[PDB]
This record gives sequence, structure tokens and C-alpha cells, in this order.
Amino acid sequence: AAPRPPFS
Amino acid sequence: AAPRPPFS
Amino acid sequence: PAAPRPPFS
Amino acid sequence: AAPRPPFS
Amino acid sequence: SVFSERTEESSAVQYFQFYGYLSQQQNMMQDYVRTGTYQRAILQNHTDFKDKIVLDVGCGSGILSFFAAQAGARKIYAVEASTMAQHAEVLVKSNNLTDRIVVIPGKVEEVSLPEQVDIIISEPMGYMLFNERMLESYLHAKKYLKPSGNMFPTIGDVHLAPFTDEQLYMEQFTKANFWYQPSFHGVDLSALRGAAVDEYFRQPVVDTFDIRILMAKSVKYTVNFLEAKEGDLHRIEIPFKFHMLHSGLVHGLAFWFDVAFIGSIMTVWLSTAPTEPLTHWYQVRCLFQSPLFAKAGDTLSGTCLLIANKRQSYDISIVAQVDQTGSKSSNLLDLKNPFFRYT
Amino acid sequence: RSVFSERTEESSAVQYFQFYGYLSQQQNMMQDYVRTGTYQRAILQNHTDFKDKIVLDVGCGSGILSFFAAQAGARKIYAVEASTMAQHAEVLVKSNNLTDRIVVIPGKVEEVSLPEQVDIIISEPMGYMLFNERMLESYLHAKKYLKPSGNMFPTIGDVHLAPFTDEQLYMEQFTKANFWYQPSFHGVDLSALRGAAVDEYFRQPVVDTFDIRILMAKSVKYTVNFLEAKEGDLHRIEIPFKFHMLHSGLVHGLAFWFDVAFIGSIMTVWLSTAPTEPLTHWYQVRCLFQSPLFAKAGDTLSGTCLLIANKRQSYDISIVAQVDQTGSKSSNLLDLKNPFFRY
Amino acid sequence: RSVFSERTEESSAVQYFQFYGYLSQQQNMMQDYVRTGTYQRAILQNHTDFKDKIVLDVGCGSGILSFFAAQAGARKIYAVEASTMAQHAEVLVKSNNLTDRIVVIPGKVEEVSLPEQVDIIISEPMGYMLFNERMLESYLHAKKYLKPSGNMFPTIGDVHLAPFTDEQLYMEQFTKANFWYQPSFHGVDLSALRGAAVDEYFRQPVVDTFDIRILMAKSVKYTVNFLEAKEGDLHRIEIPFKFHMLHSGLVHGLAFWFDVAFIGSIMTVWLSTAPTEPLTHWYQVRCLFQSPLFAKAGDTLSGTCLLIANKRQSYDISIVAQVDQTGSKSSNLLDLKNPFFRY
Amino acid sequence: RSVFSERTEESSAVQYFQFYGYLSQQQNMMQDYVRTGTYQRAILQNHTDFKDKIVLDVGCGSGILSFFAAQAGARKIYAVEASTMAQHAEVLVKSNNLTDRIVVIPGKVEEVSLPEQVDIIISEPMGYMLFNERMLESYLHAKKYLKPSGNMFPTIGDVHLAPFTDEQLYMEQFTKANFWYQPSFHGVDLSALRGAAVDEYFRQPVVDTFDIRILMAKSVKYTVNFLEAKEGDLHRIEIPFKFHMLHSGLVHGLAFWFDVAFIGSIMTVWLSTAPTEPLTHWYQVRCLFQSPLFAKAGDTLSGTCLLIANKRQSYDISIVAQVDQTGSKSSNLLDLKNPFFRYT
Ligand SMILES: *C/C=C/[C@H]1O[C@@H](n2cnc3c(N)ncnc32)[C@H](O)[C@@H]1O
Ligand SMILES: *C/C=C/[C@H]1O[C@@H](n2cnc3c(N)ncnc32)[C@H](O)[C@@H]1O
Ligand SMILES: *C/C=C/[C@H]1O[C@@H](n2cnc3c(N)ncnc32)[C@H](O)[C@@H]1O
Ligand SMILES: *C/C=C/[C@H]1O[C@@H](n2cnc3c(N)ncnc32)[C@H](O)[C@@H]1O
Repeated sequence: AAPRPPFS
Repeated sequence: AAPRPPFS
Repeated sequence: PAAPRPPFS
Repeated sequence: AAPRPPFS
Repeated sequence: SVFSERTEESSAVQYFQFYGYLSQQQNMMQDYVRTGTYQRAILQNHTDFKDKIVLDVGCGSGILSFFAAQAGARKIYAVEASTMAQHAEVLVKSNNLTDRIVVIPGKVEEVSLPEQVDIIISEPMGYMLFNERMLESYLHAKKYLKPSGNMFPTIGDVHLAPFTDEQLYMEQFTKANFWYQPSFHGVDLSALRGAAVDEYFRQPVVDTFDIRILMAKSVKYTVNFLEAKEGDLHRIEIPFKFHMLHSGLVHGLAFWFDVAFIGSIMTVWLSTAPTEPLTHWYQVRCLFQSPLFAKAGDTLSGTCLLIANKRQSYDISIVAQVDQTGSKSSNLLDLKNPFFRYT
Repeated sequence: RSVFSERTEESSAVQYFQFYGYLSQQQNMMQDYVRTGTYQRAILQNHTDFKDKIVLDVGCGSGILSFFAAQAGARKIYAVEASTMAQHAEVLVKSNNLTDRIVVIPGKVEEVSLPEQVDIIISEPMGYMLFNERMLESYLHAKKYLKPSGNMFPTIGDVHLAPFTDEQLYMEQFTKANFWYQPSFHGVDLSALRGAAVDEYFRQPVVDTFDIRILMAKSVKYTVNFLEAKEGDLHRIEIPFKFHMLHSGLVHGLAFWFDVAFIGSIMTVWLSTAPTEPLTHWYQVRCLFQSPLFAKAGDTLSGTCLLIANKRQSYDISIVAQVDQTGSKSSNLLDLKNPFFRY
Repeated sequence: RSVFSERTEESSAVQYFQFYGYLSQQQNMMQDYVRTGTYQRAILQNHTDFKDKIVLDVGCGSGILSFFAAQAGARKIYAVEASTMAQHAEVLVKSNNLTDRIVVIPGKVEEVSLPEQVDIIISEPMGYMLFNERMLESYLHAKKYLKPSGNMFPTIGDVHLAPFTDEQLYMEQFTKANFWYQPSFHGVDLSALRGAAVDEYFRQPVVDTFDIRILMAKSVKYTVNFLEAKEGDLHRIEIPFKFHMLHSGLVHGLAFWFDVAFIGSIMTVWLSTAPTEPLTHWYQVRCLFQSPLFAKAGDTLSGTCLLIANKRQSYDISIVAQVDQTGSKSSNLLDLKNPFFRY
Repeated sequence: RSVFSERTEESSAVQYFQFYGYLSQQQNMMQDYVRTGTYQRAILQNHTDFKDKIVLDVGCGSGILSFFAAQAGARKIYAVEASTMAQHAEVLVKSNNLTDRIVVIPGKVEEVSLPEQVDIIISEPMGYMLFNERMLESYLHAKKYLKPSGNMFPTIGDVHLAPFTDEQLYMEQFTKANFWYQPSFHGVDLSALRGAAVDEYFRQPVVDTFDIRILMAKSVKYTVNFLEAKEGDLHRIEIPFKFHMLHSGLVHGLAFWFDVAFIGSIMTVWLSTAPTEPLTHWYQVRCLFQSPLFAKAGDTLSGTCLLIANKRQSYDISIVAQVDQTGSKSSNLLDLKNPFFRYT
């Protein structure tokens, strides 16, 4: 449960 | 966290 | 310390 | 010229 | 404190452990839309920061404080509750800005500031805007704001629109149908299929999508951070009546958000809309339990009710119906545990 | 008050058992056909060890292992599960008409009460790298319910470690950390935190698979005998190693995997997660050195892997390694609870 | 008290002219058919600029340019060379039966005594990146022997610079510096010299060719007019630039090449070392940033290239570049006399 | 002013020490595992020659050899280095917490002052063909700081000569020079310089490696004992040879390599650059004859290799050889300072 989603 | 890694 | 002009072929 | 030759 | 009264300790521990990692800071900082826009908003409105006192709520690595320093700020109080505060302290010293930026570790609801400030800067937006319940810490920080003070961002708009995504809907049952077999290694699993379906439908879907799945102009619910009180976010009722622009099966509602930095010189917008370049917030979709057929021109009316919980997130209740036919559907979702579907 | 709560922070246990309450996570483990099939193979082919016996299933999840014990002829099976999955397990017991033989006991194995001693304990306590989750201590703790000369499935566990070369993985992780090398990220000097960034990223065990050609020496084995070990033996695990290098080049770290053996009366069945075997949801685990060691074929690489159990249900690991011929040493720390799922 | 010796350390001049005393180095330059053929083209196609004229050949080497001037009908050619190659040039003049037209005068052009003023000066004073060797100053110094109506071949020089992206080249150079990152090289900690090593490697200009698709913007041009310039104009060369980025990505450095034009009475002939043209022994030159700058298409990359002549017959180069939209700035130094021949 | 400046032209010295100021040149040497590993083994395996001893390190570069002497237990190490690498060595001594035991003394060993005599001298004074760089003389000069008991690491050096056949290497010289043998290079007749181009190539020693099967006779050895030799012994080095040919063929020149021995109290360790051993950054060296000499198996190839020190920190090489059975003679003059690096 990542508060801020992983991004690229 | 995630105890067991995702699979297939 | 180098050559002034590069090697070329 | 280089006292010690290039080496890999 | 206000924070501990509205938050389970177990939720808070995990929350701030997540933000103690430099890799998570890096994930946000590398978001060019996010980092660049905040920089533009602050620098292009330099008169709002020149010789001013600034409060940075949840500074993380402190990047926004440095932007406020680039804009000529006189003194910046940067509050951060995770262990990332110590890393921000290291960057303040190595950038020779100890005289201008003071890092205060702890929660903004619990630390003491020496003086009131002219403007508050922060990035309290979670996915679907409201997740993490940090907008309440951002509004709570107004107890340190001068009466004539400003907020950066100044307002936040959440947009709701109905969408059609047949494959997304059918994907839920394809996964749950794993349990619908009478002899999985000799065991009948079919009795848990319904529970698997319910489990998937409680999850908002975090990813992006082609704007062609949208079926109506979004409905906008605005939060004015200058006017709002943190009690306004405990229960967020969003009525909607969509004028359908396309005919098809509505499978749920899509969510995104914008914020505006209303400066003295100009207003800068940070958008996570699907029509804009992708950000680390992506977008969010909540499925109906059953789809609703709507003709173009029909109205799909209902309410989206977000009820804050002590896990720093919201329980989402969605009710919708097609007025012309009375066809009705709903769903109830847990925003704290979404499904990150992006690939 | 119990053995579990004294060695576990509440916040860790909350999220640990929440994770296992999701049916999707059961599906994830169950669909691992190597894992599920080998377990059924060990139990059914050793049916004499179960016929008319009393059984304990530690952490039964959906109860799948209990059904296998029932298929093999067990008289009664006590199936202990601490997560909310215990409710779904009971639902399966009833739908499969096995109420007369599988009794689900909700709770932690360190806290529940059993009506009788058991002849054999079954469980799947292996986390990635074997020791993650610290469930092996619960597995050993359950021996208090085991009759003298009672058996355990699995009976023993073998941890394997071998040095590897993988310049791509090293550069992949180093490139990430070098984000904090930037002296002017949007005008801000981040370099002060590069050291901390490198530390954080290289504390992350890399969980994925790899071709066996990257191994530079035959593996060393560390065996845990579950019949004999006490749970206190897992609080501080010291694994010495002395590798005889088979190829020359850079040693970027150590790779880890494990096998468990089900030593039954009919036959011994092995469940292996080695890179020479088909892939399982445990994958393999590699630990990266911040600086690789150069070694020639014939050199010996000696050192120690020290695993200190923490109260977040995992281990803090220190790996010290040196090339004996040259005195080139490497000291590293892994946070086994913060893995990088690279696959 | 020669102009040459005042601006040149003896140790630099000794090795400089020792290099040019080798016939193998003449062959290397002469076999550059683009270089040699273009020079002959410029001279023969502007033959009226040479017919019955007095010519000065500065740094004639083996004398090929003097023979071209004689082919075009020059009445008298004074061929000046400071290396021992002058004696080989005399041999060729005699074996080619041109003792009556080509007069080799050994020595430095700043120190020899010519019998008369000349109508045109011909030379090949270009080093890599044009300015290396500081031979342009000897070329300009020679204008003391030029008639007021005189011409210069080459007549002008254009330096081009453009930003590039080349992740492979960056990692290649950074991988070399990382040797000094080791904390236990044969048991010795080298890491304290990491910084010095990175500085040394990235001070080296990279001399090789590359595909034009790595360039991220149209080149900026800096022109030296040899007819008008004076020696002192080359002691401090300041080249400002402002690129309009055509592609998004990482700017790893600046690429350099040069053109010279022979502006004759009949036609202008160009000799180009651009990467869009056939390769020459000058190749192209690239200066690497220790940390690349990120820029989006449409951004502006502004800054300055400053070349300070040194007494070792080369320049100390400082490059400052800035992505205007974000304030991301990169400062670099390069020792033009310590190049990395990568080809 | 000093022994060094008396035998070295300023321009040669400036270039020489600038080269050694680059970390990349130190890295090039340090990454030679045969070189670095053998020095470490020679020192650590003779730890009793270093335990609680005073050490002088001549030309320490980055200081790697001083750190090995420290690993071996030396009490005090004086590390002398003339290039700007000395400042980097000082950083590593500080960062390795060895400032109590290692003292970096920037300057030429012929010009610095040491506070006391030492028990052992360590150095890597070997150039290609051993003698290039004329650093052996600085190594021998340093014996003024050595106690009567003193030892030296390396203790002795052997240079080996052997005749070789390599038709392709020989013919390659004329292929390159024949560039000049054309009557109209862009209208210019270059042929008058062909002879000069040939001479230029033949004056170059060839630095690279080769298959040992090109060697035509067992090598001859010339030994320098560093414990006994004096500086003046290296100004004129005469190496007589009389090879008993093992194979019939054309002899195109002489091949050179060298070994050094660290003769310690516990054991003798050898560092060899022979073509039978793993390659090092010294490679091997070959000097061609102007004209090849035919010799049958059993014939004797006799002559002299004379090395005359020059003020460019190298040697002028004169090689004279004849096949005794036939009287056919050949020679060559080579400039050791400007070799051709042919390895690819
Ligand atoms: C989305 C960004 C979150 C950042 O703000 C910090 N943060 C969250 N909540 C608080 C409170 N109540 N006080 C201080 N800082 C807070 C997160 O740690 C993250 O850096
Ligand atoms: C790797 C599988 C773990 C399964 O066992 C359950 N579990 C973990 N730890 C305990 C304790 N102490 N008591 C009972 N069950 C436990 C996990 O919930 C999962 O199903
Ligand atoms: C790039 C070509 C250089 C040639 O010109 C000769 N050279 C350099 N600098 C001088 C001066 N000052 N006077 C005469 N000749 C010079 C080089 O030797 C080379 O042949
Ligand atoms: C082959 C290695 C040479 C190293 O020794 C240094 N060096 C040469 N010659 C001297 C003298 N006379 N004094 C001190 N150091 C010397 C080279 O600079 C290199 O590091």
C-alpha cells in the first residue's frame, strides 16, 4: 500500500 | 513490505 | 601527455 | 610517449 | 494532538516509515510535472515570497523550501514528521541556507513555531486528492497563517466522470474465478468465489486510461484551502448529474484532480487529468458492482460520499442511477488499499 | 504477553496479518504449482505418516495443507491461522464436508489452546531467503504440542549462498542511487546525501531470478533441523563461508536460496527454490556489495553472514567477505524487510 | 624574447616539435584525403590567387602545401617549419626539381627572417577543437610578412558546438573513475581520491566521432576571421551559447567541431570536420559534464564556453551550462592538452 | 645541482613526471594484478624483513607499496615521490589512518633529505626492457640512506635476450614506409624520403607480446645485483651474446624481457615478464635487425647489445650480430625512448 504510487 | 513476492 | 594530431586511418 | 604502456 | 486523535498508531507508523526512504522522495522529485510546476508557481510569483516568512508543511527532502529560497524568502520553517527531516537538515547545511531555512522535525499538529507566516507551501495531495488525509494537516497549519496570508496551492479540484471499460470490469471475475473450481488439488474452492469478487470490487484501480472511455464532462468539487476548515474533509459529499455524451454501459467513475497556485502575479495549474501528461498520482477508477446502460443525452445522477477513517484514508460510497430508466447501481470501496494496475 | 507479541511490534503484526487476510494473496501462493504440488506430493506419498494421526497445521491460510493431510487419512487436523483467512478456511471445511476431521483454531500458534498433543506438524513457514517473516520461530514454538518422536513437515531447511557477478544489476542499483549525486537538481545540490542514498539502495535484497552462470563458486550450505532446533536458535544466525573461486572476475555480492526436505516414512521429498530449479514465488535473493571484490580462479573468499532478528518480523543482515590472497574486504548491511522486487 | 618563447614553456615546445619530426606523423596527416584533397582543391581552383605571387607556408611539414602553391604557378614560396621535418622538405624540393621556387626556411615563424613580404599565406594551423596547439597565433603572427592586399588560406574558421546525449560515453568515463571508489583495494582504502579521479577523467576532452542523432539542438557558431584577428584575440576566447532544445532527455555534454573556408578570388572552398561530413583525423571533440542536465524539448540551455590559453600550447576550458526553465546548472573544467582518443 | 638534474634534460623530466601525476596512470599500473599481487606477496610473505623496520619507498606513486610495508608491520616508512601524485599519496595515508607510520616526502630521491637511515628499500624502478626511464639509477642512488645491514626489494634484476623470427613484423616495416615510394602523391614525388621512413621505423623498439615459438635459441641473461651495483654501472651496459640456434630460419632481431627477485629472509619471490608467463603492462620488447640473418640449427649467433644511457631518461641501443659459420653480419641502432606500441 504505497501512499504515492511508483512512477517513471 | 509485502511478505510473499508476487508470482505469475 | 598527448599527440597534437590524433591517429587516423 | 608513455613510460608505462597502456594495459588492460 | 489533532493528528493522533484521528489516526491509528499502526497506520501512522507505516505511513511515515514509507516517507523515510530517499527512494520515495526520489520517486516524487523525478515527477517533472509535479516538481517543475511547483517551481514555476513559486518562482513566477516571486513577489509572494520576496522577504516573506514561509511555512512548508511536510517538506520531505525540503525541495519546496529551496524553491521558496530561490524566490527570495526571508525565513522558511520546514516541518516534516518522518525521519526524512534529518536528510533535509543535511541539504540545508550543504546548500548554505541555514540562515534562511530551519527544519523542524515532527508533525505540524504538534510542533511549535516561533512566529506567524505570510504564506504556506505544501504538497498534501494523495491519489484521488484526499488519500493520506494530509489536506487536513495543510488546513490545520493555517493556525500559523497571518490573516492576510496565502496558500500554495490555493484551491484543489477533484473531477469525477463516468467511464466504460468492459475489459476492466470482466477482469475482476476472471481473477475471482480461480476459486470457482471443484477440485483444486482435490479441494472444492467454489464457496469462496463470491468473497473474492467482493474483495476485488472494494479496491479502487490506480492507473491511467485513454480519454475515449470517458462518457460525460467531469463534475468538479472544489476545496478552497484559504476558506476551508479541516472539519470540511471528514465527510465529503459530492453530488453528480452527468449529461451523457456517449451511449454505452457505464462501469464506474473515474477520478483525477487539479490544484491552483493563485499568486499575485499569475495562477499556475498542476493537473493530473487524463488529458495531461501522466504524473505519479496517475488516475483512480471505482467500479460499480453492476454496469448501467445509458443513452447519450440521458442523465446519470447520484452521490459520491467519502467518509474519513482513522487509517489516514476514506471509505468511498458511490450510488448512481440512470434517471430516464431508473436503473440503479452502487459500490463501496476502501481507498487505503487500491490496486495498482499500471503496466 | 505471549512469545509472539514480545518479539513483534504491534504495527508490524497488524500489517503482516492484514496482508494474509486477502484472498488474492492466497491465490498468489496457491497458484505456485511447484509449491502447492510438492507439498501435496510430500503428504500423499508419505500417507503412512498421516493415516489415523493427529495433525497440527501452523498458519494454514486457506487450509490447503489441512485438506492434503485429510486426503492422506488424518484422523483430526488442528488448523491454526492468525489472520482473518481463518474464516474462509472454515467456509471451505464445511463446503468440502470435512467438519469431522479439520478443526480451524483462529489465533496465533503461540496463544491458542489445543485439546491434545499431535503426531505431526505441517506448515509453510518459509519466507524469501527462508528466514524472513520469522515464522520459523512460530513453527518451532508449536513443537510444544508435538508428541515425543513426532515428525515435522518440512523436517529440515537448507540455506545456500554463493558469490555472483552481475555488472548490470550493480549498475542498475548504482544509477538509481546516483540521483542524489546531482549538484543542481532544479538548482539544488543533493550530493550531500549520495552516501545515504547508496546505503539505502544497497541495503535492499534483490528478489528475482538469474541464470546460474553468474555464480562464481560452489554454494555453501547452512542447515536448520526443525526436529531439533529451538526457536531461540533463530534470534542470531551466524553463517560462515569459505568459497573456492571457480572463475576470475568481480564478485558483486552473494546469492541466496533454500531447500526444505519432507523426511517421511515412505520417502523424502524436496522442495527447492534454487536457480537450477523451476521458479517459485520465493524466487532467489541476492545481496549487493557497494564495491565489488576482484578475485582470481583458485582464490578463497571467506567471511560470515550474520542475521540478527528484529521486532519487525524480519532480520538485519551483515555480510563481511574478504579475498584471502589480497586482503580485499567488503562489509555490507541488508534490511531484509525492504526488498527490491526486480523480476 | 620571441613571441613564441614568451607564450610557450620550453618543455612543451621540445616535445611538440619532436612529435612533428617523425615521418610517420606526416603520413598520418597526408593520408587524410579529405584534408589533403580539399587543400589542393582550394589552391588549384583559386590558381589566379597564386600565379606569379609570393607565398608563405607556415608550418609546412614535408611541404605538400608549398608544392600545391607551385602547381598553381607561384613565383616564390617560402616554406617555414620549426621541426626537423624541414630537412625532409628540402629533400623533396630538390628531388621534385623545384629548388627555384620553393625555399625552405627552418625555424619558428616568430623567429625566422623572410627576405620579402608575401601576397598570400597558406597554412594548416588547426588543432582538434580548432584551437589546440595555439598554432593559430603563429598563423596570425605571420601577417607581419603579409602585404596590405594580401589573403590568407584558410581565411576564416567556424567553431560549432551543440549539446549531446550519450549515456554510454558517460558511464564509460565514470566507470574508469570508480576504480578510486574502492574501500579495500588489496586492503587499501582508495575512496578518499574518488573526487580527484572523477575530476581528472572528466577534464579529458573525448576525441572521436559520433552519430548526429545524439545532438539535441542546432549548433551555435563562433567565427574567427584570420584576415582581421590579432594574436591577442586568442588568449581569451569567450563563446556564449543559447540552445533551443529540439529533444527531451539528458544533456551529457557539448560536442565541438570546426569548419575553415578558403575565400579565394575564384571560389570559396570549405574544409569541414562536422559529424555530418566524411571523417577527418581531427574527428570531433566532446566535453563531458560530471552530472548531466535534464531538459525538455523547447527549453533553452544557455551558458558560456571560456578558453584561456596556457603556456603549454593549449587552453584551459571552462564550460558553464544552465537549463533556464529549471535553474539546473553545470560547471566543468577541461584540460584540452590531455584528450581521450576513444576511436 | 643534483645527481638527477646532472643526467636529465629538463624537458624530458617535466614530461616524465607530468605523466606520473595522472591517477589514470597509477590505475593502469595498480590494475596489473601480476605486478601488484606479486609485490604484496613478496612483502607480506617476508614480514620479518619489515616487522618494526624503517622503510624507504622510492617512487611510491599513490603509496601502494608503503601500505603493503605497513600491512607487513613496518614501524616507519618514508615514501618519496617526485610527481604531483605525492599529494594524493598524502591523502590516502591520512584516510587510512597511517600518518603515524608513513611519511610522504615530495621530491626526487636524489634531492630530498631523510631524517635517518633505513633497514630496507622498496621500489618499482623497472621500465620496459627493464632499463627504460633510468629509474634503476635512482633506486641505486637511494642506497646512501641504507644501513650496512640493508636489504632491497627487488634485490636483483635479470634481463633476457633471445633471437626471434617474425617475417610479418619485418615486412610490415616496409609496407608502412612504402607510402613514400610513389611518384605522384597529389602531384608530388615522395620517393626520395622512403629510405628515411624505413630508418625511422627500424629505430623503434616494438613493445608487444608474442608466441614463444618464434624464439630461435635459449635466452642469454644479464643480471643487475641492486645490493652491489653502482649508478655508474648503468651508463654503459654491454650484453655479449652467443646463441646456439635451436631452429633453422631467418633471424629478424632480438627479443627482450626481464625478471626481478625479492630475496627475503623467509623466501625469494619472483616477478617475471617473460613470454612464458601471464602478460604484464611491461609486455616484452623486440629490436629488429636492419637485415635478417639466416642461421641453421646448430649454428651460433654471436654479437653484442650495447645500451648507452642518454639524458632523455632512456638508452641508445646498438645491436651487432653475425652468424659465425657464415660471417653474414647485421646491426641496428634503436631509440628506446620512442618505441612502437604494437599490441592490439
Ligand atoms: C504527500 C506528501 C507527504 C509528505 O508530508 C509529510 N507529512 C504528512 N503528514 C504530515 C504531518 N501531519 N506533519 C508533518 N509532515 C507530514 C510526509 O511525511 C511526507 O514527507
Ligand atoms: C508464509 C505463510 C504464512 C502463513 O501463516 C500465517 N501465520 C504467520 N505467523 C503465524 C502465527 N504466529 N500463528 C499463526 N499463523 C501464522 C500467516 O497469516 C499466513 O497465512
Ligand atoms: C598542425 C600542423 C602543425 C605544423 O606546423 C608546425 N609548426 C607549429 N608551430 C610552428 C611555428 N611557430 N613555426 C613554424 N612551424 C610551426 C609543426 O611543426 C607542424 O609541422
Ligand atoms: C616506474 C615507476 C616510477 C615511479 O617513480 C617515480 N620516480 C621516478 N624517478 C624518481 C625520482 N628520481 N625520485 C622520486 N620518484 C621518482 C615516478 O614519478 C613514478 O611514480
